[PDB]
Amino acid sequence: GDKICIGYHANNSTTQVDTLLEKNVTVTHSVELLENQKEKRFCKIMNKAPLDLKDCTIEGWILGNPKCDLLLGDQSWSYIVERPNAQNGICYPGVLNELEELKAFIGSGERVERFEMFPKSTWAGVDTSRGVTNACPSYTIDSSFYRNLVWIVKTDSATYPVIKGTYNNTGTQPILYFWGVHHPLDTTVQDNLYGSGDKYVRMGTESMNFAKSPEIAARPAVNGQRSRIDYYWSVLRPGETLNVESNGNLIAPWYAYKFVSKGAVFKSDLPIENCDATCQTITGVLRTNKTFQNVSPLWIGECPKYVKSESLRLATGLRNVPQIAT
Amino acid sequence: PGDKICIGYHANNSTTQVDTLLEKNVTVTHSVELLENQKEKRFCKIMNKAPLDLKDCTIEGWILGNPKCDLLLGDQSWSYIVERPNAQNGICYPGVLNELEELKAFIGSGERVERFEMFPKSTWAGVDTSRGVTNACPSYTIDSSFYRNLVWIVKTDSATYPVIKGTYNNTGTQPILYFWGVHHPLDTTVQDNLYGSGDKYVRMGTESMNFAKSPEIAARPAVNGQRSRIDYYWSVLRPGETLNVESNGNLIAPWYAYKFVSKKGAVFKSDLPIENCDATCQTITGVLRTNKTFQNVSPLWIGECPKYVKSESLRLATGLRNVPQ
Amino acid sequence: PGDKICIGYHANNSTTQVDTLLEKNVTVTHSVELLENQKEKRFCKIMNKAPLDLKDCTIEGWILGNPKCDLLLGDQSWSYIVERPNAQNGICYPGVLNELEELKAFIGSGERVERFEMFPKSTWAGVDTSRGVTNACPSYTIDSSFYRNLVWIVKTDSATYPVIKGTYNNTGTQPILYFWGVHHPLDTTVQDNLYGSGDKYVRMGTESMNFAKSPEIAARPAVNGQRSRIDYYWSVLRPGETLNVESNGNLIAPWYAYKFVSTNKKGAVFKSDLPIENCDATCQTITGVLRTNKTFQNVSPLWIGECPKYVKSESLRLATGLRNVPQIAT
Amino acid sequence: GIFGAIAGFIEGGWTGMIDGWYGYHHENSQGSGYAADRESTQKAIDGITNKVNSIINKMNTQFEAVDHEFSNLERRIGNLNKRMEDGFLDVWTYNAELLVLLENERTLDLHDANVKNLYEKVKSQLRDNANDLGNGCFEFWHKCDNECMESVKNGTYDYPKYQKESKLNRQG
Amino acid sequence: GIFGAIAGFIEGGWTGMIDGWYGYHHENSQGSGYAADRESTQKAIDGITNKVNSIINKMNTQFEAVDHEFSNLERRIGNLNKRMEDGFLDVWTYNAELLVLLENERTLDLHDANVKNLYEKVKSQLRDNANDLGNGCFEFWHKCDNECMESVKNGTYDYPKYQKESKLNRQGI
Amino acid sequence: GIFGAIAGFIEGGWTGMIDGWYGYHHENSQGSGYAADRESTQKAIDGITNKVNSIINKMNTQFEAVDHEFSNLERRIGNLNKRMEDGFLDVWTYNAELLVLLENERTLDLHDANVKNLYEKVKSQLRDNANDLGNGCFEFWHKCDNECMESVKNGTYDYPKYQKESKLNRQG
Ligand SMILES: *[C@@H]1O[C@H](CO)[C@@H](O)[C@H](O)[C@H]1NC(C)=O
Ligand SMILES: *[C@@H]1O[C@H](CO)[C@@H](O)[C@H](O)[C@H]1NC(C)=O
Ligand SMILES: *[C@@H]1O[C@H](CO)[C@@H](O)[C@H](O)[C@H]1NC(C)=O
Ligand SMILES: *[C@@H]1O[C@H](CO)[C@@H](O)[C@H](O)[C@H]1NC(C)=O
Ligand SMILES: *[C@@H]1O[C@H](CO)[C@@H](O)[C@H](O)[C@H]1NC(C)=O
Ligand SMILES: *[C@@H]1O[C@H](CO)[C@@H](O)[C@H](O)[C@H]1NC(C)=O
Repeated sequence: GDKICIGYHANNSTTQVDTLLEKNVTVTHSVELLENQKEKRFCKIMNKAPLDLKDCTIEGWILGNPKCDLLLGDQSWSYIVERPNAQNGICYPGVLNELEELKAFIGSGERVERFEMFPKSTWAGVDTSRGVTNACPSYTIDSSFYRNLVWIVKTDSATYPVIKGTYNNTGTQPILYFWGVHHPLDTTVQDNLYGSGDKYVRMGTESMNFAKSPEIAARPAVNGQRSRIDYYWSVLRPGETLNVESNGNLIAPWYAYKFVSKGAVFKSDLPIENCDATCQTITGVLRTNKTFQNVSPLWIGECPKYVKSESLRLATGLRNVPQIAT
Repeated sequence: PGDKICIGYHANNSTTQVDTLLEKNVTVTHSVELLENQKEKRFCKIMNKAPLDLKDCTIEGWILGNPKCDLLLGDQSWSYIVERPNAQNGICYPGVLNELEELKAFIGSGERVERFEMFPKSTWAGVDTSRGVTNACPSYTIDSSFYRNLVWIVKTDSATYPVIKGTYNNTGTQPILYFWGVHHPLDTTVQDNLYGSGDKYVRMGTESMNFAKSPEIAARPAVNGQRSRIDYYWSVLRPGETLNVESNGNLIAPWYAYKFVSKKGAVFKSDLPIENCDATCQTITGVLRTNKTFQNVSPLWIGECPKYVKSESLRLATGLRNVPQ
Repeated sequence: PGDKICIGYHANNSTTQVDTLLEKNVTVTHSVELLENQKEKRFCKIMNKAPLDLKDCTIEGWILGNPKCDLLLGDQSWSYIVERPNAQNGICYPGVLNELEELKAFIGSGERVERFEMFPKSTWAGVDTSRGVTNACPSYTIDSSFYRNLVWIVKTDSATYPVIKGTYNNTGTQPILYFWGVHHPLDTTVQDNLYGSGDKYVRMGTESMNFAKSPEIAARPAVNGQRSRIDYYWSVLRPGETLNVESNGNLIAPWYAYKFVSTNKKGAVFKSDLPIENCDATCQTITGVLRTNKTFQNVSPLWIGECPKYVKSESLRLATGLRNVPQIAT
Repeated sequence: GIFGAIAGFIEGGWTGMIDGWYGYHHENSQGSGYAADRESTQKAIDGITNKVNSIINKMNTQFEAVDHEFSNLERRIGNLNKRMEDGFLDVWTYNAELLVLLENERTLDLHDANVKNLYEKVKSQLRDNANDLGNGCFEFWHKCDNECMESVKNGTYDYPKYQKESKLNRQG
Repeated sequence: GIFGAIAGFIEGGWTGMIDGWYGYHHENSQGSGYAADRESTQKAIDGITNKVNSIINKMNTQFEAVDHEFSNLERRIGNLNKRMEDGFLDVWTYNAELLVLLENERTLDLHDANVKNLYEKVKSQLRDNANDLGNGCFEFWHKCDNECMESVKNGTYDYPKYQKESKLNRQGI
Repeated sequence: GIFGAIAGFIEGGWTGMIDGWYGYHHENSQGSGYAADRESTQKAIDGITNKVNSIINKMNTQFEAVDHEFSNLERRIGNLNKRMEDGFLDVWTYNAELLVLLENERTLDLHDANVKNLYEKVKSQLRDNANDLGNGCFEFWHKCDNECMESVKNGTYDYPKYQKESKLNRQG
């Protein structure tokens, strides 16, 4: 007799999903929600190139190490790429104070504008020309210094007089600047370089105060130096003013950055290439419509949520039970 | 023609909808909204206890005893603090209040302060205590005053500035929040005129705390007519602890401090009115008076409040799909 | 009568209940409890490795070498550290051990320390290394002693405290955890007596580290009969680095220090007065051992080893069976 | 509907049935009307109420943001705090919004299930003394008094009592 | 299957029915065929699509990890950042994985119910005019037209019209 | 129950049916007994077991609190730590507690469904060769011996074989 039957769809699909009740259930249609695939390169984000620090670290770039001259000047970045093996950083041994906080502030940025904050003329009756060192060669000159600092020394006759400088931040933009205090190994170097007696470096703005004096002792040789430098950084707010006063040991600010302020610093070996990305992770570009990714937690741009998940496949179709054909 | 009994389900004039994973905008007979999106734009009492209105003063202005912040002077009890955003009177003599954010954090966690005289001016011997005023810290009635909680000590009209000393033994049950400072003149002229000649120090100590500062003389940009600075300091003298103060000059001495008594503290930076009004959940942007279990007004509150979420609605179906005729 | 076949379900004597979104106290035939709430109120070995019991000493008293702590004196290997809440022997000469939370955290990281003489007393020339004891720091056998890991250098009869210098060089593979100090006298008098006259300094440095400090002389509230204080300091001399010590006076010198083995395992410090026994554990919370197969636990959030997830719940019982509707007998 | 009754084989609801969720409509010589099944309606109210209160109860913890201040040398922990707070905000927002979508879908299926089981409860009483039409309705093969109807609703309907009368008309 | 139809009392799917999820197979003197039920199929599609979109939308928030460095005196905050980031990662990994297991279970159930409800929709119309073979199939006790098959499918089936033919057939047997 | 079988149209469980979750109770001239339906109970055991293991597996990461100390100038980060740790504690407590309430409701429903599907299965085999007594019980209109019973349980019942006998008895 005549038959009417009620039934459901089947197909050749072998794709499976898991269930709380059951695992490896083959279903007619399904959607994978997670992306496990990436291009292993750095690309432009918002059609803006990343900044490759190359053989320089952040310290090396921003303090102006002489072997980092390729970096010198204005820079605009979607993000910063710091090569892990970069060997040009702090050439003259010492500590860059609040280094992590500086690295975070530079990361918050998108642009820097390099300008001469204190011309060498500012400091009077002291020697501008001399401050150089074998610990900081460029690729051409065996003895050089940071581009953004001046190692001031007493003039050929004694004595090192009080030196003063001021800068007023007329501008819209915050200024990021650096300075140092020289700690000689010896009373001999101290006296040679600077006139006698107690020495100080003092600096101030409306919100900030700084005072330090040299600590004289020999430290283990680093790049041929038993002496040290204490490096410091600060941000001069728009409408703020900076006063610098010293009688000895000042490694002066010379050049500074007008700073324009989410950003990332990626420490990676991956190549920057002539490509665009909308999602960039530390291990590579994601070019996907997926909801979830298992590539990396660290990224820039619009990226899917990171999870440890291998797959996240949602059944949309029903259980696939196609007819066996022999 | 035959008699009938039918099975069926309720329907009503409802137009209130819910979303499910399978369908949006399903009209449903009965429902319950779980999220609260309304607030009273004001501050009220919490636990029948009023908030502290700092008015025209900041927290610094209030606890250092800025002369223009005299309305608050003496004891305070509060369910929470309200700092007006444009408050003008804080640190009047330029300089840095060290560990500021950590002080702001400690205060917030208190219920009450009792102001008392920790070191009477007689404590310091050989020096002038009557002259330490400045045109940077006026009151409303004189142009040159100073913080009520500190004494700016100076050279008696004849040299020198002697070693001064004082101690306070905290015999009570309550921690003492107190302040001091170190003056940093713009000159050796101001330095010599105000203090002795020679190397000055300010040394303070307790059973668990050590402090030592010396003057750092230089000229800083003018703020409130001052190119000198003060470095201000705070600390907390625990019950049973003694404070030894010893200095050579440049000490801005503690004068009045606070017996301090400490739940959840709150410093709201807002400009809303404190009205004559009671509440159970106070939010930085308003009172929530509600039984709902979620709210979208603010993540910052004091009291028993609903949990904050970014949602706009959280309506559970309780009835069924509405399909009326 | 007529022949019956009935469709139905299991029931049993089970009185165990579960909750659901729709209903509470539903009795079911079968269920699993997923939360653990039993512990052994003691401390056991973690990876077959005994914890360090500091006993009457604190962490400070331990690694500075409080003379009442010589029971802990040698090399130590541990799976975690137990510090008794009312340990009396720590810093006996009053003063601050600077960056202490970060030291307590670094010590927690370690699994083992080898004590060794880092700076022989001979290192310091023209100064007395034999007079630095106080009655603030007795051993259990002498009323005046000092930390076994620091030398309180005092001057000789000659009015001068000479510049003293010391080098140590880490040619080994392990970081060295080492301590030193600066002495602050209540007196310019005591200052003069113990050291030279004139400006005094303590400066120390490595390839990655600088330190300079001078005395801050003042009378402070008496603690252990001392109104004077000491600033203790600690640091970690990385493998391949070199420590240079220069001083004018007021130096409490490194003497013994520790080669420090860091640890792959998560490391802990338990402030607790629970006992320690020759037992073995796989999961150790601060309030007890867990010995369980369960997925959840309510004993503690603080643990070392492999523990269930901590939750506030009293119980997490999943129904595996169905509603239990057993027949009523009378 | 997922149990197929609500907006399914019973195409619409009853604005007329005012006092219950789940119901009977009858027609006979005496008249016609609506009457709630109090027992299943109440059992559903109990269940839904308990669900609503379980949800409220489990959501009765709060994450507290603190407007602590951070200095110009504290960008890192300042930002740590921000990412942390927004992190928990994002988790609780997800928990609530998803829970509401899920639960709404399921609660509607509960109502559907209840209607369907009421229908089946009647069907299995009436058996062949009545005809199951398409639509949750049963057309009696006999005369069904208001007692008859009340007894169908009570679960005390007497099938033999009408068995012969209905066999006749079912044949006739 | 929880509603018992899919891979249940109806043992298998139809590769032949390519235009829908749920459907009818018919045989008549005129012919035989597979035809999907448009309404139930489309409703299922709208619902499942909505489910996927809702899940996607609820999940399009991101927790962002940071590149921040920590000094040798910052072990505790560094570790705090690490435990915080790992913690959010574990929460989200759990949320997605569990939500996928749960929803896959419920989705398969929804398909099973829709199949079951079509089968019942047919069984109530046919009554004793047809005999239930297994596997969700009905054998008419009467000749059933194409027009008649359409009537069963679109809910218009006329039981009285075929009642005499059907009864005569059912018990001639 | 939501499917209406458990504590529904079948009022009670059987303590006698020791070997399974779902099953049959039979009575005939040869004897009376309880037998579990093996295939359905085993599939339910598999499903419930996978559920328990899935939940256990998903729940197999732990947040770790830590024993770090904070100085008295460290109130903000100490509190940050505390809110962070408590925040995760509240989120995991919520996940576990909510998950257990929801899964407990669903697992009871699944058992209810298996019982209703078992009953529906037998009901469809039997057709009108049997009479529905209440409570999930069929009374045969014909003699059903043990092979006949087994036949029903298996899915192999022969309706034509007994149809004349059951029809004649139905007439009587
Ligand atoms: C619907 O019902 C509520 C209560 O019956 C009534 O308040 C409201 O006015 C009604 N809606 C309309 C049509 O205005
Ligand atoms: C402080 O006072 C208490 C009693 O009031 C006394 O026992 C203690 O010695 C005092 N502390 C000091 C060091 O002055
Ligand atoms: C559950 O019910 C029992 C009584 O049946 C009662 O004692 C208990 O408080 C209830 N509690 C919980 C944990 O739901
Ligand atoms: C420390 O020891 C190594 C190994 O001999 C030596 O190379 C290095 O020079 C020493 N450090 C210094 C700077 O002397
Ligand atoms: C139940 O139905 C009977 C008629 O069969 C009626 O007389 C009786 O009052 C009803 N019981 C209830 C509780 O309504
Ligand atoms: C539904 O079925 C009836 C019988 O086949 C038919 O006449 C009618 O046109 C159908 N609906 C349409 C127009 O598709």
